Amino acid sequence: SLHLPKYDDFVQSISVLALTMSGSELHGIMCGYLCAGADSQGEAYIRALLNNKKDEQSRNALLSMFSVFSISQQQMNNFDFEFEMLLPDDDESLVTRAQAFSEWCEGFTQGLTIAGVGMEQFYEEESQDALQHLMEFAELDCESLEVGEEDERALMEVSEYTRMAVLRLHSDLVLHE
Amino acid sequence: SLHLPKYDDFVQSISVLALTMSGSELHGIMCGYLCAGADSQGEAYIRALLNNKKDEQSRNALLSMFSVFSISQQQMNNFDFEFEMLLPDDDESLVTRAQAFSEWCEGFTQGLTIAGVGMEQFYEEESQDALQHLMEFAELDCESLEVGEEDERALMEVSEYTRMAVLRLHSDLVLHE
Ligand code: NA
Ligand code: NA
Repeated sequence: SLHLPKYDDFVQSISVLALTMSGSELHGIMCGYLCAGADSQGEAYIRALLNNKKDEQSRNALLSMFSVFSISQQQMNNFDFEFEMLLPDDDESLVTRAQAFSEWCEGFTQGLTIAGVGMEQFYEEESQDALQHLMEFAELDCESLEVGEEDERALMEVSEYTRMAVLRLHSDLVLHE
Repeated sequence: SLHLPKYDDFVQSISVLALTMSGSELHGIMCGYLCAGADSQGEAYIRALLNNKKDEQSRNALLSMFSVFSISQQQMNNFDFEFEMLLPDDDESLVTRAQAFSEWCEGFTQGLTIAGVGMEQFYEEESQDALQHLMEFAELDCESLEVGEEDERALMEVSEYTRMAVLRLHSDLVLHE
């Protein structure tokens, strides 16, 4: 097996960068590049987040983002390894987890786009349907969600749907053209 | 990078088993099992090919078959590795190489069938069309093939179509269960 780091470890490891987005959004962005097979472009994007800074903290942040990118690259490209979305732990609040899920999708869709992939690049119709749903998940209002069984289940379902959809989109893009 | 052994070396390595089929057909079978996710079942098949012999030469034949099965498993499951079909080298006759391609396809479609995969197990229409083409390639007249560039590029094109198709078939099966 091969697993992403704990969510809060990752978040702490990039805190010094004072980024404008969540760990989850950032991971969604990485996975957008990787889904499109724009691996080298993803790496360049991560480098760019340092804005040329060269101190040891910034450097350690870079190494951590690269470790995550490489784990994701392997999970997305090897059927022997389960693909994971970097999201807060299950004991966080429903509202925290739902916002992070939405930001994950926003990052992923933006990543795809910046990597030159939209609706027309997909061979399968299942993929286009899925991209559209991810675009809706990205626009999701986390405050409507209500604590209890129903919405926990709802979040769990859309989260698992998104996880698989990313893998199917990736196969579509990679095995055509 | 990770590559299959040379056709000749593999064929020599299994000659002691006196198999009824060619190296290419056997590799097709292996890939049928792998495409279906029936890895353990394929392994038991390969082991049963020794018909319980335990002598050194038979055991080395088995090691060779397992090495090929494992290389294939990795190529089919890791997008970072190129998938290969085990086919005779270019030097050999056009008829001979067309024959081996056909036997590869026959082996492949038999492997799928044995592992419980036919038309209805595939989610995408494209996969179904591809399987149908592969069944036709298995029943292909190799004598008609005229030594020349037209039929040489004809063979190359269905060979490459088959190579890519196998990967798309696999992704269809794994990503819908
Ligand atoms: Na995987
Ligand atoms: Na591969």
